[PDB]
Amino acid sequence: DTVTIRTRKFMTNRLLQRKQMVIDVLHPGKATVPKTEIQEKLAKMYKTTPDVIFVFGFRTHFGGGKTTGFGMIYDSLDYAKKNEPKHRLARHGLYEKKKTSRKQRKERKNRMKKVRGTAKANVGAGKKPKE
Amino acid sequence: MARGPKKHLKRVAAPKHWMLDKLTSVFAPRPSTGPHKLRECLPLIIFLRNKLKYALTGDEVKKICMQRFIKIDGKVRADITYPAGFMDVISIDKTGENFRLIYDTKGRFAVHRITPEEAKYKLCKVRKIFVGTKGIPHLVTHDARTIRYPDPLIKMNDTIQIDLETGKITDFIKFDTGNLCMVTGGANLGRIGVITNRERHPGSFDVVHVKDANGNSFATRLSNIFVIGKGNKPWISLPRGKGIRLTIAEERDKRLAAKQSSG
Amino acid sequence: WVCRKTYVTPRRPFEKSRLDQELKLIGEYGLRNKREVWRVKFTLAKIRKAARELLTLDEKDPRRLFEGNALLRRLVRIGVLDEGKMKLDYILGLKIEDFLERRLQTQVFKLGLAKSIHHARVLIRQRHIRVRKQVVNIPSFIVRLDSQKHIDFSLRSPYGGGRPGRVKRKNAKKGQGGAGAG
RNA sequence: CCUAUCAACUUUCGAUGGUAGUCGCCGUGCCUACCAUGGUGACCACGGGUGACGGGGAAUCAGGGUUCGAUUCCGGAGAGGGAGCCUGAGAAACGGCUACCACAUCCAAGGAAGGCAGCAGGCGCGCAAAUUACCCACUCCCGACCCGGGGAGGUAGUGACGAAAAAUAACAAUACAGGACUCUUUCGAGGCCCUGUAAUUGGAAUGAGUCCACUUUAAAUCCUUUAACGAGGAUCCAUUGGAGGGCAAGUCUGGUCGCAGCAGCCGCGGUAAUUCCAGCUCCAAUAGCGUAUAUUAAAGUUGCUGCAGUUAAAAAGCUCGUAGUUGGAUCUUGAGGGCCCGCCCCUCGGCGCCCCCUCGAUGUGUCCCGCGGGGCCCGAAGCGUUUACUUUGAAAAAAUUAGA
RNA sequence: UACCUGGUUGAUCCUGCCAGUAGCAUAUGCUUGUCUCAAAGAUUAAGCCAUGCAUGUCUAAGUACGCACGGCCGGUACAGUGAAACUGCGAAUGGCUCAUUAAAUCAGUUAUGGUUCCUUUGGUCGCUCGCUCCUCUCCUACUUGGAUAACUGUGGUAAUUC
Repeated sequence: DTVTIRTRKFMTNRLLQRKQMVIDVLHPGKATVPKTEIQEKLAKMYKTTPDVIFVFGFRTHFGGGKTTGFGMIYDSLDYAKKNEPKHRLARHGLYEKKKTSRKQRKERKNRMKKVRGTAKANVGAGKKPKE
Repeated sequence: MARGPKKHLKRVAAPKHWMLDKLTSVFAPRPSTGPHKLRECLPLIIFLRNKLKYALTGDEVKKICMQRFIKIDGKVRADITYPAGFMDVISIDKTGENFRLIYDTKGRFAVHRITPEEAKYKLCKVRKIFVGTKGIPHLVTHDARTIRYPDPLIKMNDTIQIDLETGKITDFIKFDTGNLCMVTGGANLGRIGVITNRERHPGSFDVVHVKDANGNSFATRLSNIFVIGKGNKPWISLPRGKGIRLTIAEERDKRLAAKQSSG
Repeated sequence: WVCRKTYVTPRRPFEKSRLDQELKLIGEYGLRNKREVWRVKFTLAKIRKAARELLTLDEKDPRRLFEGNALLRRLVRIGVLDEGKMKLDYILGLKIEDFLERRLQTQVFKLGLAKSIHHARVLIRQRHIRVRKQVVNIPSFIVRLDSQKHIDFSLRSPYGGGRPGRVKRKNAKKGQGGAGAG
């Protein structure tokens, strides 16, 4: 309600093909309308659709009535996918990282050391203990 | 122990004039091996994402470099922590903007856009001028570029317009009294000025009496003086903060006056 | 990283007359305890030592000039000191009171919605004011000159205007549950 | 750093040096031949001790000083102890190797494999110190590489080392105890500001809890954001020591009666205990306070600044006297402006002399001159023979610290 | 914040230490609501250690004859992708702890003209200068020689990253 997105520190970034900016959202008394709302709202300003817009940061300001965050708008989805930090993709789901996770890989790596050749053998050796 | 050289450098142990933070990050970028020594260098990353702010992760920095949109000294680099130094020109080929690094007299590396005319060449002072093997002469510049068959009248502390299109010497400027110099390092960091007199002492360490533009006079060691061209004839412009020398009071007056007066 | 105390403990623990003095300051300026008084004692002693050092430096010396002017400017910004005086000699003459008087609590008394040096502190701590459009919850604060021109009710205390919390609504339901009988 | 209840020491298995060679990434008694007899000490060597890593730095001090430094950063050193070695530019490497020694493990008894002063964890030790967790997203490192791997490192958990903010109620009413003001001769009454103490209240407020939602973030947590909730009271309810003196606050009340205890110290208690043991009241500091202990301040009770020695603790029986410390007197440098400046009893600059392209008499080249390069050589100046000192510069880690 | 105060006695003035007192750093007692910052197995055994884990690495691009997977696309060698393995590099760095050592370590200031240095960055990339051209016959240049892994099969060992 009664937001307005005011863009400090605007950057035309031609070499990562994106408009990079701070998002300053005034509110009447309660800090922060949704991240999804902000991407939609911003989307019709620069006319790029919200699906090439990512928004991150965000931290409510005491006594309400403001929230400063950060946004990026990619000219195309290809550009977004190519600068691409995993956490940014994660933030509103559409890709998340590995879920193997971690100690499975370490066990596997220790199995490979034992013998020379025979890939499949070491997989099966890692797989029998669950313990 | 200590069984070999470190491949890491911690932050809060890196040189001040790179303008990194205190303890909010536990590792500094660290320069790669290259033509300049690591104290005076400025890793590519600090320029690219801390001054020009094109990345907010390290993941992006690697991805930027692999585009190969960045040439440094006319030649195509892809190193994440390139050891750029004094009067090294960075050429962004995607935007047509050439930036060179020269000290503020504050002591902070300047973001100093130059025209692509002035980014054709850089002036490099000779470090040694070498009679090489089989009686072929070479000059060697500070930035470790060896150019064979150099002009046959040159002598030490001359400057040399190196060209970056084609390499090699593209004339030279002779070392003489009253030449422009920028005094680099020490307590005389980033000051510009003439010479006046170079005092010679046999054995190690010879001091060069410098007078700056303001008319403040000081000496430094010859080592700390870098010749940047011919007297009263710049080849690149003065950077921000004067680049000469300014007092802490004057500097405060500028800081408060300009702020809340722009926009 | 690094940390430091903001108060000081004197060398005599019982010194009756002084204890009374400190209690009187607490009464006058609405403070929590002796630690509040000690907090000002620590700051004031450092200011006097700063001043005294400068004053024994040679005149027309960059360090004395630059830091002198800075010390003066800071003390005038917070309205402790006046710039019709404006040198080291006068800074020495300042005392604990002069600081306390420029606090947020004592301004909230002098204008606005407090009735006492009691009331004021509780009002600030319960977020009844904004200094500008910015809530302040700390009564020991020290406001600057032009920050005393913007002390006013908050929009998160719902008298003086603001969104209903659950304390206005509590009073409403002493008329609709106290006197509504349900 | 401490030590003389350590005064002579270093080489027969080189101690110092010359010469020549072997050897080493390379200097060198590194090692060896031959040849010399050196080298070092009262200015503390040599020897012994050391919870002796070093620095940047830390704590307290009026100043002077004193004390601390394994411990977020830099250098060095070691990875159970010793010795040897391979790979590689770099290692005498324990998440490499080989032997032995001390430890531990498996064994079918022939054998075989091992090093948490890595991260967690356990045992032991003690007065003393946390998760057998999650993640490579950040910060950087490595690789053939954006892509992978990281107990580097990030993240949470544990966390009254210690630091920061400062709540646990605030405002009226009335019932009273009070004072400026007014009226009254005063007594008395009215009167505003309230402080407490009743009786309860009246609105008025706020998170401690509780909680959709938005936010956080690797994904989460908590914070900072908020619909709906959360204060009339012995409560949503604070503590820890003290009250004889030093010492702040009991000429307390009951109990004990030199008993139990108190008591750093001085001293209380033996019957009318203001020190005890309880209660009550009060004081001090207040989400903290008590206690033990090291160290610092106070302490001019280690006295450099800045001690004392007739009698209080303290001038050798006396003199000579070397080191050591300390040391008498005595040499020259007028204008300008209303002090300030240079002076007196050859590499440069340049008064000049001679040279060259020559600068005006001239256009390999003069007679104004060394002016640009020279030589020689005056006011100037190495001047005469050295300094310590003091003064200006540089060289002079970041964090810290003062401080913008 | 440059401080002192209590105790030798009949009383008094001194010398004097003792006790009080504040800082601080650990320990410990007791208590403890909310917000932020975080030091933390040094002391004492550089004691001993179960288990888990802390260093690995591929670009169109050194080297694919996977039991692979998928193709129509097949011969000259032919595949797109790719477990593996060889090759090259890291593994000396990182992290940890301060036992050891008294001009040793180390700090600051200097040196290497006494020496070694992968890598990166910049130069250096035809030749025997014709053996007075074997290199015009030394005529393999349209390119030489032959063996290991992974693989396939047979296996040994009470137990081995054998």
